[PDB]
Amino acid sequence: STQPRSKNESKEDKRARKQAIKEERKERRVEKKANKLAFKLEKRRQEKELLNLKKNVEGLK
Amino acid sequence: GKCRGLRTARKLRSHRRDQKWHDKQYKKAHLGTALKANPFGGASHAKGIVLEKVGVEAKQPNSAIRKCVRVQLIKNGKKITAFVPNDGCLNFIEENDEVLVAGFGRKGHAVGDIPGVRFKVVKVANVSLLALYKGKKERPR
Amino acid sequence: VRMNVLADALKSINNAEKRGKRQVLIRPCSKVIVRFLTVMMKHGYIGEFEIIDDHRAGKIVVNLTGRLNKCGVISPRFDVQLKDLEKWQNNLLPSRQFGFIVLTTSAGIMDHEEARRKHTGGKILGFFF
Amino acid sequence: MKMQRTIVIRRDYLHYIRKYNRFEKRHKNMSVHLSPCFRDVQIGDIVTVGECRPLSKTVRFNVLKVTKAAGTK
Amino acid sequence: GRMHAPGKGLSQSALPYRRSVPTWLKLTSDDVKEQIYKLAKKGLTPSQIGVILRDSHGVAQVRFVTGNKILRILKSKGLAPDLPEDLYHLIKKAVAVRKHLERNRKDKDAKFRLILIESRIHRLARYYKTKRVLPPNWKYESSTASALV
RNA sequence: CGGGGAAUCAGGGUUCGAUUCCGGAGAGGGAGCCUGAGAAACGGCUACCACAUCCAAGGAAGGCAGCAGGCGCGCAAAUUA
RNA sequence: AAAGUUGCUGCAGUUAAAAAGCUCGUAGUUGGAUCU
RNA sequence: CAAGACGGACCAGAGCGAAAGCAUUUGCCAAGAAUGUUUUCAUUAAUCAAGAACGAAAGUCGGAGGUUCGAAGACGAUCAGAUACCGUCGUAGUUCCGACCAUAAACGAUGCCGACCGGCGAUGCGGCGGCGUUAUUCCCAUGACCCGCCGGGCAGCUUCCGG
RNA sequence: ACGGUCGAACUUGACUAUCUAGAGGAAGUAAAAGUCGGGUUUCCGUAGGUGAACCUGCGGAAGGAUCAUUAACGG
Repeated sequence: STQPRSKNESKEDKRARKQAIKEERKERRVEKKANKLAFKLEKRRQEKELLNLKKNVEGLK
Repeated sequence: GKCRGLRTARKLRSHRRDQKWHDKQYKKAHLGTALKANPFGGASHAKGIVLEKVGVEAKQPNSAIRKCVRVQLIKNGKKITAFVPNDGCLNFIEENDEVLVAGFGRKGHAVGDIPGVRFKVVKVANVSLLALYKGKKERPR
Repeated sequence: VRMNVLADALKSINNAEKRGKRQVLIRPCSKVIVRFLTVMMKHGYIGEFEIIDDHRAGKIVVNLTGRLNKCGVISPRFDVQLKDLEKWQNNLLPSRQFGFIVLTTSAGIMDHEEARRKHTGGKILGFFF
Repeated sequence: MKMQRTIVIRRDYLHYIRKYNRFEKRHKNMSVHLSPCFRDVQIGDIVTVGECRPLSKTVRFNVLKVTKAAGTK
Repeated sequence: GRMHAPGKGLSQSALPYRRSVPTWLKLTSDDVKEQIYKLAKKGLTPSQIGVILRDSHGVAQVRFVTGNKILRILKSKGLAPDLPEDLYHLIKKAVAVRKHLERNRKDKDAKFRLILIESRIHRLARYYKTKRVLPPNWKYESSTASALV
């Protein structure tokens, strides 16, 4: 929640806002870790394909 | 500084062998991984069956086409590429021909203008490329 | 900390001999240092020295003559057999004409020539030329 | 000294390495039979033993005479 | 160079070459021994006895006059303490620092200096067990530390 | 397979030693035996496991990491005198 | 073998590859004179 | 009036700490180097695999608090193509307490202990020896300066010691 | 023939490891000229912004080009 806090908010509201931000950050970190592992796996298999291109299926006849 | 005691022999030999493992030649010789990744399997020459003829482009500052031959080895089944050395010697190689193949000389390293080729053809159909090139022998088929 | 006081003595006299000084103060003093200095003195490499006597480990003041090029100690004190002494004097000495591997045998602290003469082997201490 | 009528001694020695011209400290453990006439034997005292026929699977020597430790009375 | 500090101090005593008793000192060996005995009955460490003898009675070195050092005189008579001087002092220092640490939990500097103190205590304990001054089964404990002092 | 040893090398060292001498191990794989002073033997026996020969279809006979030789294997190695 | 590019003899660790963020600490290694 | 924050100028190549680090006043608590000793012990030591404490900032859990700042984010300007710069607001955080992580250009890009090899005078601490000025001329010691010396440090300058 | 011992091997599940056929999935390569189209001193460690780079917040470095002034302070 992108809501600016005022001076009048007390407990059970500020605490709920803070834990909502914490849960959002936790899900965001899980998503970023998934993106990093997916990119690493795809780069590894594309490097394997480039190496297979280097070894064979490269020439004229 | 080095430990220069009288009872420090086992420390010195343990350190020497652990730092021996950090050499490139020693690790390539002794780890047993480059021996298993070597297509020849630590042999001087191998014998294969010709699959295809390839025109490999030369590395950039020299512009030419090298006539190589893609073969499949008999004893392990690996596919390798061997450069046919002289001019007009490619016409002696045919598909599904038995070839004796040796390396270039840099022991597993790509040599000179040809990228990704470790090997060169020595004999074609149980006669040498040199005798065919010089017209000393005829090849059967 | 301080170990092998003969190394300290030889390093001090070598540093002062290279600097062109006439006298060296070395501390502490031990008997093996005195025997080494006596061996060098009998071949005329250093000259007269005084043992200043404290009730502690003493001190030595040696007089210098410019006849010494390098004085050196070998650590650790390896076991030198009589057959292996030729390799040692090939490694350390600058020539077959001069230089001295000081070594201690059961007959005493002596040179390599005296060890050859008396047919005894010992532990290596130094060299000087 | 924890078996029934048998003890474990150790032999320390120096092993020479010729490439480095140096030594390394090695030890070997020996299970030796101790006769009941040698009582009040403490841990860490010198013993001289003599070779005999095999008495068990590992016991081969026999305690001949024991000299006490250096520090103790 | 100190063993737990990076300082390299040079401050120490320097005896003269003369081991002989000075002429002005009109004290015999038995009188010096009796003074040591009465200081021990008063209750002092041997270093404090030596300081009192040097400052007040003019006895420079007791082993130059009597021929024997203070702790050997106390041990031969039988008034030496059970645990030695420096070990007792280090254990008392450890007890004081530990009491401060149970007062103040967040004192990291006190914890580090306590670790250094116990390292010194263990070193002295090993040395005294090697020389058969302490029994081999003697052990310092954090819980059993204040009771020994 | 381990030594004697071999190649290289100022000195130190590094690498190799399947191979005619010595010792060990095994006769396709394990196992159990008979005889004999000596064998857990295989150019001795009894099995199971894996290959395999003669068949008249019931049965019998197997063991070349011995000397020649053959196949296969491989870059790689001799005469059925 | 050259390779003092495995350094025991006999290498290196400011800037070229490199010293642990820091201290304690068991095993290991080394350990001051001094006795004809 | 209140709220949390921060301890400027003095603040220096000055000091302390194993390092990260440490700057309002006072009191308490337990430590520490150095110096001085004609004190005591008498080798008790050095470096240290295993192991153990501390460890900037940022970050994560449970509590409190939110002054400033502020990543993200929201707008506003600016353009053949701008989606970084700039301005306003502002979330986590920045603060404190108790648990976690053990990472920095965590730098002297220079292991620790010990010895020797040129010189100089500034500074911090301690000690020693002193003519003098000062506490409105101080009646004695004591503090501040001034002149040398010694020990341990933070540093500097100079040198064809040699590398 | 009973029993015992040595015991090859056989059968059943688990852990594996190897040899060897495979419908399909995702790719790449050769053959299609086929269709439409300006900013930044150099960095380090963490966190965010779409993974990385990059930018920013915080804390660190120089591996970043020191000009000018500075003897009185007593009445």
